[PDB]
Amino acid sequence: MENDKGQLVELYVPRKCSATNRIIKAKDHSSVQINIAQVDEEGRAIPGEYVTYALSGYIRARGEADDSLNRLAQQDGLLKNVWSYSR
Amino acid sequence: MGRMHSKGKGMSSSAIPYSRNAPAWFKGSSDGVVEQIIKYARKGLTPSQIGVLLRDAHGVTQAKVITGNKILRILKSNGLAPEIPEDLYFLIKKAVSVRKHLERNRKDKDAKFRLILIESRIHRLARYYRTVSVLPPNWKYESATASALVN
Amino acid sequence: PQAKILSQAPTELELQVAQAFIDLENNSPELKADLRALQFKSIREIEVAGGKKALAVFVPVPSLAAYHKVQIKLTRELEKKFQDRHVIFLAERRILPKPSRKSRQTQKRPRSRTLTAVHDKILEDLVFPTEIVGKRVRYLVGGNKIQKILLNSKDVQHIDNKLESFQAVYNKLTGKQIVFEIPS
Amino acid sequence: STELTVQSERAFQKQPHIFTNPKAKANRKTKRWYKNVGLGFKTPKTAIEGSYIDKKCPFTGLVSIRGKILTGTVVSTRMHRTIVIRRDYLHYVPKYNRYEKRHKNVPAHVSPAFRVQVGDIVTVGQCRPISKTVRFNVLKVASATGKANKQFAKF
Amino acid sequence: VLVQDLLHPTAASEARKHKLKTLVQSPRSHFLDVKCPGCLNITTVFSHAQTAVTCESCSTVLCTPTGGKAKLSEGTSFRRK
Amino acid sequence: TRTSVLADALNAINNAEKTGKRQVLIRPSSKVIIKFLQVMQKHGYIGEFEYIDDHRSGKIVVQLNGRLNKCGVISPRFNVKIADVEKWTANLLPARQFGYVILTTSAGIMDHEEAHRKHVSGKILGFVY
RNA sequence: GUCCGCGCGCACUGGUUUUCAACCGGAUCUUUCCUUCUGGCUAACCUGUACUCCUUGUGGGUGCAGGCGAACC
Ligand SMILES: [Mg+2]
Ligand SMILES: [Zn+2]
Repeated sequence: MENDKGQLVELYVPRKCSATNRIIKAKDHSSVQINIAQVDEEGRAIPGEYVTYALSGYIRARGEADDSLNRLAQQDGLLKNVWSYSR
Repeated sequence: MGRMHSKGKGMSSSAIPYSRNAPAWFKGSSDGVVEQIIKYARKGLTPSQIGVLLRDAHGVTQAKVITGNKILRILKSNGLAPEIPEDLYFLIKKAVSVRKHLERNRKDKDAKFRLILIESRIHRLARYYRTVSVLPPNWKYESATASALVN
Repeated sequence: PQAKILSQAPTELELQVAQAFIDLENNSPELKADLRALQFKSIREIEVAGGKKALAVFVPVPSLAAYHKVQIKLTRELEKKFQDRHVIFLAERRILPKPSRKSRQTQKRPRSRTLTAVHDKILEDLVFPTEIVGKRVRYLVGGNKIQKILLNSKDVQHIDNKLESFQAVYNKLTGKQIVFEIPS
Repeated sequence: STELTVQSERAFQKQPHIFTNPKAKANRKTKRWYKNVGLGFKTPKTAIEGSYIDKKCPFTGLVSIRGKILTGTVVSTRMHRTIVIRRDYLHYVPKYNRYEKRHKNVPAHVSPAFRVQVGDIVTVGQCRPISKTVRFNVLKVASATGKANKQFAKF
Repeated sequence: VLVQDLLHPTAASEARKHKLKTLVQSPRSHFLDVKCPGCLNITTVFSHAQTAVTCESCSTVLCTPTGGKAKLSEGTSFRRK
Repeated sequence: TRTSVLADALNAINNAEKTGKRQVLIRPSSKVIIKFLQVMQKHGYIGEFEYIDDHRSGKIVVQLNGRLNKCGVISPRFNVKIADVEKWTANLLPARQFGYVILTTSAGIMDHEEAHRKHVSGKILGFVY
């Protein structure tokens, strides 16, 4: 990954899941990069600005992706009490 | 869920509460409960029955919490400990009853199988009690010493 | 009658505490006929953050139950007399060392004498009026252990303001940092 | 042991070259020579006060203790003045990187001074060959009772 | 699932689940103080009482044996204590 | 029966991490499990966890952070010399750049890196990487 | 400091309380003992005595009965 001399020999430093924090393979043909555009006070979606979430293939396959994205939205101040940390 | 002699996995049990100390609503005292336990013991009730009575007819949740000591140790410290441990005595009773039943009629073979099973159970428990020295080391269970301990 | 109910009389602060105790012994019809046959084990003081103090008495473990059966009223009285100092009754304890395998056999020590059970008892009796109903133990990513204690929501009014005082007392006594909590 | 009657057999039983002359009007029972085997081992009082002879005794006899000293659990007592000691241990099989339970039975010669019953643990010591199979001689009966210190129950 | 507070679950979760499955197991039974119609003598009774708990004063049954909680005498008064 | 409590704890953690959870519930919770999990934590393979006293062997609830990929106990606690630890790190760990054979030394339960540095070895518990 | 190919970021010698990270300790005090003593032997200074040799200033010694053992039998 790293040489002695101080250069990154590792190639294409990859992303990870934003829900399970697990790595996303090069050909994980289920992982989705959701983009949510930011919104100002008067109700205009700011162009060229947004927030990103890389949901993994495994969570989508299991079917628990929606709950995970509720959690990410709630913790980042995108939604109000959609998701309860307790159950 | 073990069921050392059946494929069953039942886990019916009792959940002892978190509160180590006595419940706040209890109105008696320790020595009165101890005397009540001693009176029931002198009546001739095995420790489990005494605990059951204290649960039912009185406000004792479990006497270990109230009296600061466990029931059998209370009888033993006051010279009322049975010479046979209560569980082993009841197992003696079951085994001798089944023995007499097979004496009455022969061809009930499932009863014979269950009798062998009970002999297994009693041998296990007797080995345990003999190892921990609660019972004399020359104690056995073959034919008629059983009824002698029963009668 | 000061030095005769203290088992010795250094540290004059506890002499004055016993003097206040005797002044409460004047209140005969309800707080006496039982309160005379009591002793103490060199009461001592512990700093408490915010400019406060925590004065802990120590029981010779004869029948602590006797102190507890009168503990609430006597504690309130000692708090109204003694300003800016929160008083606590503790069970003075002779914890025994763990037997090092190389050390000498000493008629095996009872399990009630161990440091862990001693800490259990001292934290149980640090607040008698409220029963302890839960214990949680967490470890921060920095590896420092923190204990949460769940006290009943009922009977909480008897303390209601003293939680940081017990925090300071326990932290000074044993170094086991605590955070108190009550179910809602 | 001999049952406190060494003089039982067809021959006299005495320590060679130790005696009391009848001409001496001091009347101490018999001169009983004894020795301490070393290694910080306590000679029992009943060895000095005893009347047995036991040529093969480590204290009152002529044998000596040197070399190996082993601790074991007595397993057989039925033979006279000699004992069968079990020794349990583990053999390390390296092909499996594992251990195996194993045991060896060592005969030993026990002095009458010691009271030994099946179940004890005995610290025994090496000695000059006593007989065909015995080469060990009892030194210390450690776990004499264990649970036999207290027998009955009366609160 | 996949994100929970097993340490702070909802009280509904505590109630619904079988005992021995909660974070800490506490028996679902309880103790009650009960008044017999005949004599005013109050008596304490375990919820799943086994043997018929007659008052020590009089031969009046207060609970009857049952697989679960015992069945009362239809006239006595119970209060959760 | 639960012959190896440590094995059950690690089997639960592995199952849940494979499922992709963030929290696990270790049932029997002996102190050796506490030591093992806090070694994991000091090395960061795990997050903020919690002991739950029940007056009966306690319980544990553990927060994950997806870092963990494989746990595992070596249930027959073999004696390992200081010489043979390299054989075990060859046989278990994917590479010597990371990974830790967790074994009990006279100091205590601890990873093989600190075991090598302390120059001490004992019985072997498990492996984490 | 020495030097050596714009320089490696001191290639060879040290200060390292400029902090600083440790990682093993060791000794400490925890309500926390190091097997313990009986004497040697006390090593040594809690000694306490004639005292200051040594700037008035405990920076150090001429020095022995109560006395630290852990420097060793
Ligand atoms: Mg175990
Ligand atoms: Zn009635």
